[PDB]
Amino acid sequence: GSDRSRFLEGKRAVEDKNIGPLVKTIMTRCIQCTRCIRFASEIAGVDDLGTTGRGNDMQVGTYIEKMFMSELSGNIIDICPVGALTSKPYAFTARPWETRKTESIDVMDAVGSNIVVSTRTGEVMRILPRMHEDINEEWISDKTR
Amino acid sequence: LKKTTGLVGLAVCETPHERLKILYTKILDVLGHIPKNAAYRKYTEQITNEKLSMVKAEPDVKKLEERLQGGQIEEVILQAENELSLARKMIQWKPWEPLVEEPPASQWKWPI
Amino acid sequence: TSVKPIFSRDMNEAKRRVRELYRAWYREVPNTVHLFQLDISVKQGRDKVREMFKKNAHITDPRVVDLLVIKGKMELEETIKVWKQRTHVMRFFHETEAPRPKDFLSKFYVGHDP
Amino acid sequence: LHHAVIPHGKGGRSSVSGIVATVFGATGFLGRYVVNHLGRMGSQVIVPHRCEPYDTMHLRPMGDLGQIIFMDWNGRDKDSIRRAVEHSSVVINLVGREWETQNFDFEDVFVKIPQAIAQVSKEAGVEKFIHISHLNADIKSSSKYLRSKAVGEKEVRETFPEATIIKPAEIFGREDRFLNYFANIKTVKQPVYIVDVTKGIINAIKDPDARGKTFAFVGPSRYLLFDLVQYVFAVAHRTTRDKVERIHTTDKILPHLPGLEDLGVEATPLELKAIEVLRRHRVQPAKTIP
Amino acid sequence: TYKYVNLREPSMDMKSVTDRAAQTLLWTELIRGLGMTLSYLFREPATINYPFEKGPLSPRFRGEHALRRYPSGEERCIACKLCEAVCPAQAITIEAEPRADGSRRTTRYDIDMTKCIYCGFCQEACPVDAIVEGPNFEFSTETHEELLYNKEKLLNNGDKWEAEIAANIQADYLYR
Amino acid sequence: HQDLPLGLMDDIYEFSKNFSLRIDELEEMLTNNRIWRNRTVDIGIVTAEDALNYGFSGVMLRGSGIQWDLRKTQPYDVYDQVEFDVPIGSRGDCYDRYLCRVEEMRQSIRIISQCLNKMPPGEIKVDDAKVSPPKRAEMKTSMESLIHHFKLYTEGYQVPPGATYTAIEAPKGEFGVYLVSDGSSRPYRCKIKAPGFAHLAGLDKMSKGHMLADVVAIIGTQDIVFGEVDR
Amino acid sequence: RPTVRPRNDVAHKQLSAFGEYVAEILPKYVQQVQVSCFNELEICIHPDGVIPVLTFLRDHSNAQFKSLADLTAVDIPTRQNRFEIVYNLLSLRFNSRIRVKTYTDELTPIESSVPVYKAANWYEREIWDMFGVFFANHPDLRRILTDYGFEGHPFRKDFPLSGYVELRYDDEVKRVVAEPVELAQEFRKFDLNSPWEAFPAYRQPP
Amino acid sequence: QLITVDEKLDITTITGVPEEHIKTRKARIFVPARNNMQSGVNNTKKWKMEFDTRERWENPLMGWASTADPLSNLVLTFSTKEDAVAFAEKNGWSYDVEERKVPKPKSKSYGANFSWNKRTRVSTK
Amino acid sequence: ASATRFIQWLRNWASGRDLQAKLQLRYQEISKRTQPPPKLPVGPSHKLSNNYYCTRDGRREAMPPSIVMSSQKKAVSPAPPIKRWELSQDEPYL
Amino acid sequence: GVRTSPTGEKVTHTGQVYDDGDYRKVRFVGRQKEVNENFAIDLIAEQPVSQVGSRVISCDGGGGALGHPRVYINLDKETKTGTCGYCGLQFRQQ
Ligand SMILES: CCCCCCCCCCCCCCCCCC(=O)OC[C@H](COP(=O)(O)OCCN)OC(=O)CCCCCCCCCCCCCCCCC
Ligand SMILES: NC(=O)C1=CN([C@@H]2O[C@H](COP(=O)(O)OP(=O)(O)OC[C@H]3O[C@@H](n4cnc5c(N)ncnc54)[C@H](OP(=O)(O)O)[C@@H]3O)[C@@H](O)[C@H]2O)C=CC1
Ligand code: SF4
Ligand code: SF4
Ligand code: SF4
Ligand code: SF4
Ligand SMILES: [K+]
Ligand SMILES: [Zn+2]
Repeated sequence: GSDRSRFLEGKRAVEDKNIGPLVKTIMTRCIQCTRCIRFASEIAGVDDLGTTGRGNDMQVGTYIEKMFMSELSGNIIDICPVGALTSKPYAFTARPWETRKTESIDVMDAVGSNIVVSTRTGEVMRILPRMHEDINEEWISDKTR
Repeated sequence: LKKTTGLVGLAVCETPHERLKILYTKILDVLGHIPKNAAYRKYTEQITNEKLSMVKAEPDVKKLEERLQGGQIEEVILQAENELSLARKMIQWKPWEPLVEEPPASQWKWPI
Repeated sequence: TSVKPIFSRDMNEAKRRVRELYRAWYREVPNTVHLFQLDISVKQGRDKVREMFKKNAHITDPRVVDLLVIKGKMELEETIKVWKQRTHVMRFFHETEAPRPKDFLSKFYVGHDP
Repeated sequence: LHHAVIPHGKGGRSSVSGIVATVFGATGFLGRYVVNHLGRMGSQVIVPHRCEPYDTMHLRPMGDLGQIIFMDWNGRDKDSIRRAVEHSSVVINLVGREWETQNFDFEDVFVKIPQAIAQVSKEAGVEKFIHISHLNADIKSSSKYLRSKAVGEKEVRETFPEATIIKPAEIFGREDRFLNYFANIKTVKQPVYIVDVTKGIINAIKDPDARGKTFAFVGPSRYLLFDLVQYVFAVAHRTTRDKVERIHTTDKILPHLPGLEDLGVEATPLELKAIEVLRRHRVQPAKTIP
Repeated sequence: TYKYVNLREPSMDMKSVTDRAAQTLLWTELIRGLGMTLSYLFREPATINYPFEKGPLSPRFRGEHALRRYPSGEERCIACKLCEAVCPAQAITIEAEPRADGSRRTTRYDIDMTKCIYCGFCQEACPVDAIVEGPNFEFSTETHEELLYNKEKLLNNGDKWEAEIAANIQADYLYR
Repeated sequence: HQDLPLGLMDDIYEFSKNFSLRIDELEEMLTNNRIWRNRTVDIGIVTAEDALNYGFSGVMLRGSGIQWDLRKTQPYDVYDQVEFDVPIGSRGDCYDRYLCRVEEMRQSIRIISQCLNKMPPGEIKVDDAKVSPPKRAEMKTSMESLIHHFKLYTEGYQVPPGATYTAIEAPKGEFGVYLVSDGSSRPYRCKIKAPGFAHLAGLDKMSKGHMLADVVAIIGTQDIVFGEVDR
Repeated sequence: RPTVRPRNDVAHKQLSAFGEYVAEILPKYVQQVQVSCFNELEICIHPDGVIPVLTFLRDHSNAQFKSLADLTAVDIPTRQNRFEIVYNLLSLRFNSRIRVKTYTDELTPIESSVPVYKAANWYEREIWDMFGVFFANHPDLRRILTDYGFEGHPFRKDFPLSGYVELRYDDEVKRVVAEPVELAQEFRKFDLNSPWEAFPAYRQPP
Repeated sequence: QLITVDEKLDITTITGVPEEHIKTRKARIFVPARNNMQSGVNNTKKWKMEFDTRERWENPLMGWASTADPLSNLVLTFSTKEDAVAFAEKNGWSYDVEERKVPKPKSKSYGANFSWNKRTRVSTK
Repeated sequence: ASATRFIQWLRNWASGRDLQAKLQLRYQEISKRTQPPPKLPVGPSHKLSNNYYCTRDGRREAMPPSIVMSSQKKAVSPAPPIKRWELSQDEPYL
Repeated sequence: GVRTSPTGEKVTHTGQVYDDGDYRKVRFVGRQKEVNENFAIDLIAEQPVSQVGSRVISCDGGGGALGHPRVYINLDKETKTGTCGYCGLQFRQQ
């Protein structure tokens, strides 16, 4: 990108959508990439996410008040390129540069999903998927996460 | 004649034309013991003969110093001695031989 | 397997330099103990010299042996010229170190380290 | 165990030993070695002092940041004793003088103060109490020092039944009043090294068996007082009535009590360390009594 | 372009030689040196009467740290950890969680003032002017532990020094 | 980092106007003092050729007549736009090096005078926000500015891979860094070239044939600070 | 363009020609010659050529690199020869600089350059002290920056930042003692590298 | 004058490392997994060597994280696993090597979003 | 600035200088410690058009070193000989 | 919001307080526990909600460049206020 701005107007602001206790939404950060919509439809097999409205006012969400509770739901945090979808449990606790990454294995089921345990100063901070094509690809279940 | 070269430890030379002729002649003599094709011989003979020609064409020391572009005439004499000493060492080293050994494959690769 | 030597061209040559270093250290200990007013005996000092040589007794590379001798001669020079002080000489003996547990159970009780 | 006192680390300066010790009499000869060994392994040390803070400075480098905490106290003020011990897991009493003063006599220092500390510590719920008495303590001694030690030892045992009582012989070391005493000048003495006594106290805190027991800390060898004093002079290449009476008391043999060996400590000969103590005052070793 | 600092031939005429002889025997240059120290004796000294007088400082002076508030009293710090990331000495330690009202706020904010190099990089990095180096420089202590600041200490410094800190920031923010 | 506060250049002018008188007073104490000259004249003589081979720089070269100053021969920033003379010694001893240093202070005042008069307007850090952070006002209004501020203060700017040896005429002599970049935002290697390092290595050579008190003068004439020597 | 450093083609051309000049004269030792985009000439040589190459550059009339600016080492663990020896030379006659680089490992000596530059004496001691590179025929090789009896060569990439031991004063033995390092606050490792490529011009082949 | 040295390269005795941090450490040689939070792959190019994690504990004074492991922050980079293995062997560290994981090539088709008769047809855009 | 006339004469004579013209103590000649606010200028890249970053990207113009030889006619010097320095006409000799 | 535990130790705005059996509170004997008395969570709750006549409002925290980065806040939801993510000020639409 460029190193400066020439935008001189006010910015759009969007209202937030509650979709459950795992995924916090700050939809003003959404860049309308539709990754979450495609993931929910194709990988999770849940068609509850979409876009409503048109043009600059197009909004990602559920239209109605609905919780997106899927055993694979937490993966939309990973794939959302921006801070629009974030882990509610992880909220505010750490910054990525200070975390130590420990590559390990999930034991919440028998799939053996490959994971990264993020730690800081001797404390486990969060769990992330570790890519393994023959096991979990780049996803983990909510229980693992 | 000048009272000082301006450089501590570098004495004024009374007879610099004769001193330079002796040294440049000695240099070409040592170079004859180097193989004909060696680049050191070809380049050193070339620059030595250029310098020797100026010394044979300029009786005035101040005007010769301007032609040689090497500082005080005493500095030029010192450089002539460094070359002669270098030339003798080159005979023992024989740098014109082929590369002694190739480096490992990624020896000079940066970044890694 | 063709390398540039440091000093010794083979292990027999190197072992000669090792033994000469040991003799130099052996004779220096009485002067070290006196000069630095050490509270260890000369026997303790020579035992330490023997201990330090014997932890390297397994090396078979003459270049590695050479470097241990080069370093061993540097340490001797530091001691003989009194560049070291008392604290440096006494560091070989680890007097303030509480004994570290060796057997499995003792390690198991105190922490997680092997 | 409360989570803050679970041991962590490798036993070093920044480690957590799990010990929270109040050390009374920490500004004296024995205290510095005891505080040092506690601080070496990352213990929390509370140092109640009567002296000037200037006189406590040598203790400051002995612990990592925050591990040595200083307080004021009076031997006669039980509230100042309560503040010092209320948060501790072990209390160590090293209070003593080798002479009497206008304000404190042997009864105050060896009976009343130890009794006050033991009682306040018991009320405060301290788990471990370590009291230093004397090997030659005896109500029948010509020394009033040793008479008071016997009374105090009895009073501490009654007050805090689980106290660990340590009875050392004369202690030799750099700051002792033993080898230094002779060097500044019929009876058998068995002197014990300062560092061995410290190691004995430290192991007494860790050992769960040490609770409720009385120990005798003696060196490995017995000597004639004459042999000893001549040996001190040879190595060095050269007071009150009560003090002389203690030097002239033969060191009791007490086989029924456990010793340094029972706490994992190997006694150190006087011949190895005499040089260390006496080099500053500046050889055939003194014959022993088998 | 160059100049010679010491390339001169003394004049060897009799008047010049006698001038040098007079200087040698009558010590004239040494007497001239005494004139210079004498002239200073009668000069007003440059000493100021500390602590009744103070050395001049500017609004940019980098002194003791402090955490600041908004006019409402809300903390400015939002636990972005940019200060902690930029700190050349790793003197800052931060922990954070959602506050009971959901706000993004720190639960630990320590500055080891004996690791700190008083470089001011933290106050440059802060996006909300939360951490500053204040104007105080008279805070020496009798113990090491007193110089290991936690969040409480730093907030109190902010409440203690805000009147001056706000005025200094006003004087210099147009340069930032 | 920041622009000059308003009023600063006036105060530098006021300072510079009087400084050379302070130099004159220092010269009145030392320059012609026979005792000072007895402590420095013909002390620690180094030949021009020895100076170069032992790695000397700055006044340790110029005291011996060598005509070398990086601000003249390898200029950096705007040193090619100011006028000044390079003091040169003739005896290579402590006294001539002392005279070189005193004269360099005078030439610094001469440069400072030109800097004050020729100070241009404009910005003071490169107008490239992937290297230099944006102004705080921009950081608080523009999205690009905030992102770049955030990244410059956390990751830092990446430097293209490569190695450079860069040197300046520092007050103590040639000061340089051999800086190696592996492409990332942290330097891979940073070797610091401190002029005092080579100068102190020459103390044994320079002290030959002198007395114990002359060692004090010779260490002083090299201008040794151990922060740069030991690093 | 105000924010971009201007190029200097003249210097780049001059240094490239001199690089070829040095390579033609000493083919026995020269392995690589390169000139940076900011015009610094680097000569990469077999380690056997240290004395002849440096001597040539010092004494040759078209070189006259009389001043050794710096001599240092770089540790690159992924190379079989992990140590890169770097000589930075300055020629006052031609107002130019050159860099000569060679390599070695933990057990292979390099020849001392003290005969060519007296300045090299302490630089080689520092390299020995900080990297463990042994210099043959050095007049007085020994540590220079580290403490007496210090074990290890701290500037190696696998030497820990805080080392293995630390010092304190112990009252029981009445001296400073050394013990294994324990840190009240561990140094906090940061992972700062962006996962996005910054400089396509330096991309390595796959 | 070269000499012949057939022995394995072993520098443990001249590196200055204390014994406990050679024999009891386990080096891990691996290519770091992509950070799942980002799509950039530039931090998965090189081989990394790191050591086994050891105890961290809370400092009693401040609660900071304390350590006694001198290798806690030691990370080495290598062009190839072979270079990393070579480095580990000469230093005497026991090590584990994990094969590089590369994403398998995928078959992408934008046209498949609108399939006449297959389940790849998307219900929204 | 408050020395009596006799003292000023004494110290001027002893130093051989007119010290009152160049006092080493500062008075009212220095700048006020409160200044009007600045209004700093912006750099050349502060433009709304004809300002694409790829036209002013210094880092991306950096190239790897040019390799003139890898182990994979007249003589030259590294640069022209340095020209002799001229004596200062300001003050050639101290 | 300073309150004291049963032991009498002040609880900080982060909720910290040594529990009954914690030896670590011995550090406060003869000294004091540094607690800041101005709990930000309480003080920001004192500020009134600001009524605005628009769906979207911006906040910079006041003082222009002396505040925080300017953010725009959506006020569509009628069951809650719009809260600034930086300073905690609240807004509601008429
Ligand atoms: C008619 C016929 C009559 C016959 C008689 C005629 C005789 C009169 C003419 C001769 C006069 C002789 C002068 C006597 C003073 C001694 C002179 C002297 O010795 O000075 C020379 C001495 C060394 O000088 P230097 O330059 O270093 O080297 C020369 C040696 N190769 O340099 C020195 O001594 C330097 C001084 C060192 C001390 C410095 C510290 C104090 C200096 C300031 C003191 C101020 C004066 C003190 C007055 C005291 C009053 C009680
Ligand atoms: N050292 C030996 O040879 C032997 C010692 N012991 C016992 O070991 C313990 C300590 O030995 P040592 O260290 O030599 O004793 P010291 O005399 O060396 O130090 C004793 C400590 O007691 C403190 N103290 C003394 N009187 C009072 C008082 N009235 N109120 C408060 N504090 C007081 C002193 O504090 P201040 O510095 O304020 O005076 C000092 O810290 C004593 O109980 C002693 O009887 C037993 C056998 C032998
Ligand atoms: S993945 Fe994130 S940025 Fe993309 S549409 Fe969903 S919420 Fe918006
Ligand atoms: S970190 Fe990324 S998603 Fe979050 S505000 Fe900045 S640019 Fe937007
Ligand atoms: S002043 Fe510098 S060293 Fe100190 S806390 Fe701020 S950034 Fe860190
Ligand atoms: S003080 Fe500023 S930079 Fe540091 S965490 Fe708080 S808001 Fe971020
Ligand atoms: K996300
Ligand atoms: Zn706001």
